[PDB]
Amino acid sequence: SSPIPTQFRSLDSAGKIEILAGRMALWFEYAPLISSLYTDGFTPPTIEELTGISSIEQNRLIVGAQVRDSILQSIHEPELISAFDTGGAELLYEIRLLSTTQRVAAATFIIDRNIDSKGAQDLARAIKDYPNRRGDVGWLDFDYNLPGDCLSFLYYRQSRENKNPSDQRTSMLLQALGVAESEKAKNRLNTELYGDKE
Repeated sequence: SSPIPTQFRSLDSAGKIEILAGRMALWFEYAPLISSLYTDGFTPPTIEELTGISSIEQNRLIVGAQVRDSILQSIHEPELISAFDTGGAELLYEIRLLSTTQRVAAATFIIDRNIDSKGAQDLARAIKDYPNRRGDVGWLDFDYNLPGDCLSFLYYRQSRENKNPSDQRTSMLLQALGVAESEKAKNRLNTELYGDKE
């Protein structure tokens, strides 16, 4: 599944389990030990019983580590990876459905703008959804390649579902503006939010 780190590759199950029970490494370093333990014939409930890693956290760690590994292999800035060393699992898990290229871009955006897990979920969902919205008003003003533009376009779509004028509409438009990256996307947002009634 993932690659087991050198320092751990000659452990029997018991050694892997004791390490996990002590969280005795970086999160993505003990994650492959979980995968490895699965194939030893150990199932998640009994791994939670022995280490305290809930079966949900297990999946999050394994999948996060694979996402991390995607970015690592792909050409990237080295500092990007360094940023996930602590609590990076919950953010990387959320972008797992994206392609490799999208993962590198989304992760970069998550780091630059300090996005939490919820926001990362929204971002990943927005990126994944964008191509399906071709017919929608304003779609051409947002760059699919740009994570913040994808998320911006989702907030903009949601704003067009609210009444105009309303505080809800205004709030969604201001959110769309907070994450927009391209000038074309900011142009449309400015045009529609600040339209010369104001």
